[PDB]
Amino acid sequence: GAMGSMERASLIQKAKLAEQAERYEDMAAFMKGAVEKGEELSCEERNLLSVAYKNVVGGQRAAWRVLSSIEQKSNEEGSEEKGPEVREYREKVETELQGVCDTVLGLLDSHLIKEAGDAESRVFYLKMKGDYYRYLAEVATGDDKKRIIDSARSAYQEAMDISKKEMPPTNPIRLGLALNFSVFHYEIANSPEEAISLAKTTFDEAMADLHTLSEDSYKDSTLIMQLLRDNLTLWT
Amino acid sequence: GAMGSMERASLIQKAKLAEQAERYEDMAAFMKGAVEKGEELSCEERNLLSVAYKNVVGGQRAAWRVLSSIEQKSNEEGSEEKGPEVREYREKVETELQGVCDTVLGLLDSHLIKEAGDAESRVFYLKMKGDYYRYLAEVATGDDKKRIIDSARSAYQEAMDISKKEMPPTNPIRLGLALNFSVFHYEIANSPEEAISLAKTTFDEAMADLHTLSEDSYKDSTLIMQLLRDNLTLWT
Amino acid sequence: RSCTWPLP
Amino acid sequence: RSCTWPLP
Ligand SMILES: *SCCNC(=O)[C@H]1CCCN(C(=O)c2cc(Cl)cc(Cl)c2N)C1
Ligand SMILES: *SCCNC(=O)[C@H]1CCCN(C(=O)c2cc(Cl)cc(Cl)c2N)C1
Ligand SMILES: [Mg+2]
Ligand SMILES: [Mg+2]
Ligand SMILES: [Mg+2]
Ligand SMILES: [Mg+2]
Repeated sequence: GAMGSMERASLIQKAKLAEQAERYEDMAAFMKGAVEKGEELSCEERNLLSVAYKNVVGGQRAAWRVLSSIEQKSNEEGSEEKGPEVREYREKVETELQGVCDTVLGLLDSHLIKEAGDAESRVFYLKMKGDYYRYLAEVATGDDKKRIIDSARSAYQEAMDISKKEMPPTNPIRLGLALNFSVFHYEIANSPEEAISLAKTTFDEAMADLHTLSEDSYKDSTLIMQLLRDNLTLWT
Repeated sequence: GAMGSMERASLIQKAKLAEQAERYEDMAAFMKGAVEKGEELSCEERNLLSVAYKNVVGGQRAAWRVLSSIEQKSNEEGSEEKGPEVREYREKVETELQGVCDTVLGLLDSHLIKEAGDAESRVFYLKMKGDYYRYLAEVATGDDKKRIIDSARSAYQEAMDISKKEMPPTNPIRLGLALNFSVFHYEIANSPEEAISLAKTTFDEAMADLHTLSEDSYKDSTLIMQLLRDNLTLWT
Repeated sequence: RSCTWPLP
Repeated sequence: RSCTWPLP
């Protein structure tokens, strides 16, 4: 694409600069360019990819929720007719969000996942695949909603199966995967009991493994454990 | 442009939605479209125009400052050579910022200012012209820096002359103009004494006129007066 | 809302 | 920094 002429190392350097500058659209474009060089990504580079797109889609999702709320209020009884503008603009933001998700999913399918052999990398990418199908699910209303939901579930499940086999229960990627799959169950799959069970089991198995960790690894794992606890507190 | 097919009222409606959604790029595009319909802007519409572009350029300016700081550090003694990337990316953000400024200045010149006969509108637009030349000045380094600075000064001065003739000293547009012209003097024109004098005189003349105001007008004016005080505190 | 990981 | 008006 437009990054085709730039060195891989320069793209990664600029992604880091864009992060410092809070220029996440630019950061995502740089990381897309880096992925399209065709080499596997290192651990740090995978994190840059994830941070970039999470910030971009996070903005779009927040905007979509504002607009959907306004649209829902407009369609109540006693609400004055205000024409097609709210729906149009919600649709515009929605389409842009879907585009970002399709871009990320495209990078994963061509060809990050198939080249990812180590557990850390493969679980990371499958979690991403789950997450971006989940964002598509949040705005889906048509013939394909069920299939989108199943695509998320399938990716998360493959990631879970590998993580349980190949990573310790305190591994931050394993933890973040479980956290997000638990949210999928609660928010998307209408399975709050599954969400709660998953969060609880994940928290308890991690707790039991903390004794094996260095101070720095303990900090990484307990940060994510607190998010599991926060959700359990919200849900029970 | 791409907004040519959309109703003026729909563009204004969508600008308001974009504001609620914190989608300032979209908000600016909608307001540009509205201006390009060729009708004068109402007071509320002028505020939407200003809020939209202020947020867009504000993001760019913040990013530019981060990058310029990093670039300045890279060019110190004992700093390792890191190649052209920092300068390139600073230049990219700079060019995008300049583009936004040129777009706003273009709207003002074609044809908001010439159609603006009432003091409130004419001062509002001339203040904007000053402000966007000031943002161009912040990043200017070449043959034209002096002329950019003078363009800002000239716009602010015309605005000041009209405001003093036609508006009370508590008028929020008059106050915000004076605040920004004082910052121009301090930050751009290397005239801190002029900045301080202007802020002090503006504050004192406003103070003396507060007795004429309603509770709501008092709130509007005193908010901006506090900004003048904040600058004076910083500067003295 | 429910917390998910990376955090934007 | 120095305060300017609208505020982003
Ligand atoms: S990449 C080399 C250094 N850091 C790491 O390997 C991990 C340890 C720090 C904690 N990590 C995460 O919490 C994490 C989890 C998930 Cl699911 C996504 C992301 Cl982007 C991160 N950063 C990374
Ligand atoms: S537009 C009709 C209602 N509001 C107003 O007329 C003014 C009163 C409220 C205070 N205002 C400002 O402080 C102001 C000053 C400047 Cl220089 C720029 C902007 Cl965008 C505003 N909003 C508007
Ligand atoms: Mg749609
Ligand atoms: Mg189970
Ligand atoms: Mg330049
Ligand atoms: Mg004077």
